[PDB]
Amino acid sequence: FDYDGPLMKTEVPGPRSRELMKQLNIIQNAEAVHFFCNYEESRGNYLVDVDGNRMLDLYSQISSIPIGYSHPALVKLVQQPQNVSTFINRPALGILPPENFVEKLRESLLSVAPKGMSQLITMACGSCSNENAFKTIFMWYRSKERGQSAFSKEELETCMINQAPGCPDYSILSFMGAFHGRTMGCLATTHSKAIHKIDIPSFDWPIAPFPRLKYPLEEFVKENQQEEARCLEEVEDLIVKYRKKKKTVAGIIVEPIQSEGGDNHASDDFFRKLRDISRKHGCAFLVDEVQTGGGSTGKFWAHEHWGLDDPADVMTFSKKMMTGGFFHKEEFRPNAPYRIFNTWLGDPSKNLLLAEVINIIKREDLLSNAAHAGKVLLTGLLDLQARYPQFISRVRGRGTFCSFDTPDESIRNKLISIARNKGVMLGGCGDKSIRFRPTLVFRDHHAHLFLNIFSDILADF
Amino acid sequence: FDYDGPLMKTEVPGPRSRELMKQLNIIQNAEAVHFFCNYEESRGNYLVDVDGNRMLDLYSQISSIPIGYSHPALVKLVQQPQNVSTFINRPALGILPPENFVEKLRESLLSVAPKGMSQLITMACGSCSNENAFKTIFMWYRSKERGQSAFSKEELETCMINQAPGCPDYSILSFMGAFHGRTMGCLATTHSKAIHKIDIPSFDWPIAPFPRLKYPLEEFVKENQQEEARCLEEVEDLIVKYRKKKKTVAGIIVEPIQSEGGDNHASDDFFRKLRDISRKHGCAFLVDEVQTGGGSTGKFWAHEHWGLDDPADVMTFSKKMMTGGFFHKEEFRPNAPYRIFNTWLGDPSKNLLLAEVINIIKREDLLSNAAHAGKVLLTGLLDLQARYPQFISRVRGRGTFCSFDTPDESIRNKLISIARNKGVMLGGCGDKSIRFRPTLVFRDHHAHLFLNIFSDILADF
Ligand SMILES: *CC[C@H](CCC(=O)O)NCc1c(COP(=O)(O)O)cnc(C)c1O
Ligand SMILES: *CC[C@H](CCC(=O)O)NCc1c(COP(=O)(O)O)cnc(C)c1O
Ligand code: FES
Repeated sequence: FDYDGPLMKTEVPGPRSRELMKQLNIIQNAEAVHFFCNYEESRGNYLVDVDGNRMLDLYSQISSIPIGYSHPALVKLVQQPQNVSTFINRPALGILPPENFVEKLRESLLSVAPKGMSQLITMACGSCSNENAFKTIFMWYRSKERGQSAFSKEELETCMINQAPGCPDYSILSFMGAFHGRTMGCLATTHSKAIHKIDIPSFDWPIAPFPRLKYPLEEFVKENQQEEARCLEEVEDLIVKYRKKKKTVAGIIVEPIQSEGGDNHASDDFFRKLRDISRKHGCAFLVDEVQTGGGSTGKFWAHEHWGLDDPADVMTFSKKMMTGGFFHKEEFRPNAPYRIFNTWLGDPSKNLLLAEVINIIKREDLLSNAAHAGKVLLTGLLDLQARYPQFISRVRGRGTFCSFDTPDESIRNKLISIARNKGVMLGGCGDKSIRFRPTLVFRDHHAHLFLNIFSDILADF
Repeated sequence: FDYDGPLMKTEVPGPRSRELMKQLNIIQNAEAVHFFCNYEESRGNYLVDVDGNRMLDLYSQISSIPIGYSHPALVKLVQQPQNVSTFINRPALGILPPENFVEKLRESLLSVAPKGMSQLITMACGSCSNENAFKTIFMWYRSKERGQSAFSKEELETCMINQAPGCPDYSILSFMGAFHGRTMGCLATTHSKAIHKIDIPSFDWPIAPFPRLKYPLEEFVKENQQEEARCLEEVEDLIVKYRKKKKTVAGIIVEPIQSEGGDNHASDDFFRKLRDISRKHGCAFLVDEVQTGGGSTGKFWAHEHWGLDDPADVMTFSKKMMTGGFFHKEEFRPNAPYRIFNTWLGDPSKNLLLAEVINIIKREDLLSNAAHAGKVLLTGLLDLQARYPQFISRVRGRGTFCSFDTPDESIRNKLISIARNKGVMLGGCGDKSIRFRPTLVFRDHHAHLFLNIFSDILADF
């Protein structure tokens, strides 16, 4: 189920959107709002707004809508009378799970478990996924140190009043350009944009450089090899340095592709070596697939491209997955209950939808489709780069997870704004990059639709 | 719609529950699981399990089910064809809200706004509500320090690498016995149980004593006055002490009644004075109504009992309210977008349900019913206390938000376990307290039902 193409009636945001934006602005800061949407009339790759505009959506609610708007298979789930309870009786999952909790996990998340990770805990978003992944890692690392010994009296007393040794001074190593959420734990590992970080208390945790590749890749083989090697060495130096400061690095967190910080890529070789460094120093390797997970790179999890039997110790997810959570190795299993815990731990209604999402992905061969449609997209971007080097540079991607840079922030926003008025929703990341996050029902013909619109925009820009 | 009473077939957990518990334990630590539930057959005050047991539920998924299981008005919402899109098309609310977003907020959360708070931001749970309330407070504090001037270059650079002055060393003051969530920010303000806190890095923030009242209240007027006065003085000393340490207290967080820490109450006078101390020192007063909010104390928000025109600067909520979020004063409104932000910011499907919940609460006069049924409950508990002083002490409550202590942790768990096998789900809090969190369709005839069952339990104990 999909429309034949975009259809614009007004500038965006249009009159009805601007009116709803003014109403909402009374109650909260609404400057981020792009426009107001008619989700009821939205279908497949097309988002319809309240002014009747119908746009090809290559941003997908910031990479969170897996198989398009109003998918008929999802419609049918909500229509089934047996599913009513799931939507209106939300359980405290940690204590009172529903009968079908394990089976529905088998139909959904367990059927796509990463290699070597038998454990799974669910969470409602990417932030509590990473926060609880951090805690799982701290618990594991302390467990290694104390061995078979019990918690000590001193630890039980001091931990209640936020003091060592009960509350250790351990760290998670993160990368410049990273984004892992905005709760105060996650935020410490985030290094995306100053407006995200400023005025908020943080943690003194080590921050390593993420490789900046030069393009085109075939003209910078040696330079990119040396850049990645410099970054890996600086990661290792930081682990050593923080051990000496007695702020031991318990874990390393990284995105397979840095999203909010500007679609920064690195070679599979780089991630394989980073994983080895993690193991070498006893650091848990935490891979954040909140935005890369769900198939858009051509594999269900982006880390699968690395080709490792032991890719990671913990892996977080959300967005496309409908629910959050994290897979992990058996050895990271909490020793006691009520340590990794909260009221809802996700939502069974989201698991119900996800099981069907995953079924659609497999039956409609959507992983391979993302590789194919992404290849068409990227080929077209490379052509546009060759024809408009004054506006387009550093064209890059994997699957439909693509992007390019513009000369400055102002042109970037202008091109997004023109594209939108011409029927194509694009996203921005970093200071001057445009990014693509198409849903999994985006095909080679949607890529051409976009490419023809953007070609005309560029010609008289 | 409700059953006539409990009906037990087996001990709890029964065979089918124990089997499902074994399956779940492969994938995660499942020791917290009480039993598995048949939500499809649950109605009103009665939770039905997978072994056919039907129990009067006075715990309500840890105080998160507002108007009982399978409420007919909520069933009808899910059955409406126009509501399908809301459940299957989840928006990135911060950028692309649905057409009805503001109106549905008017039907729900804005209709129950606390006094003096015109602003509202939504969140998906209690933990991100408090985390973002903390950040809202830190931003407000720095903003009042810097005035109507720009971010400095030094601040913009240092904040990206987790350093002052971009990342200030400010604090939130919290109370012993408190519980505000388990993400690393929230967890710093939590002082409930050592298993919650141990092995997790924390923040050096001030921790004040919460008053431990003596019962019965009319025999300890002077002693409880002096206990509360001592606590208020210690709060103020801590604010002064942390100002000198250059870890300025930007805000104070408190529950109107401490839940997870053991149902600790204080007088309305105490909270009024705490609010005054907050204002006096320029600290934002953050009231956490995640568990007290939604009517069970006899007012929609528990802080309403205080009778203040200016009760707080910020107020968080979740659980009963379906979605999370927080209300706040206009002056706490963020100056720029993308500071308080995340992908989903709650869920429109939860707002849809909440609008109906609130309509039911008002039309069925459920606030007044909680006061009355709670009075019947508490009167019965006082009678049982008089008859069984060897097992029951410190009977206390407001509305149906009631509790009592037992002599030790072991008897507490034993009485919960006996009660459950006799058809009544009770909750525990603190080390040795039993607590009540009945849904809002708990009537007095349910109170008598409980009191008659438990009275027989105590005679046989
Ligand atoms: C996909 C967009 C979102 C960024 C929005 C923003 O806050 O600026 N990405 C989130 C993200 C998280 C946190 O997930 P959530 O709390 O927003 O649900 C964690 N890890 C990654 C890699 C991303 O992108
Ligand atoms: C209602 C019980 C729940 C405790 C669950 C747990 O984590 O042990 N209360 C949580 C709570 C929060 C955090 O809510 P959430 O993250 O579980 O949604 C915040 N503030 C209060 C007062 C409570 O009790
Ligand atoms: S922190 Fe993840 S839903 Fe609130």
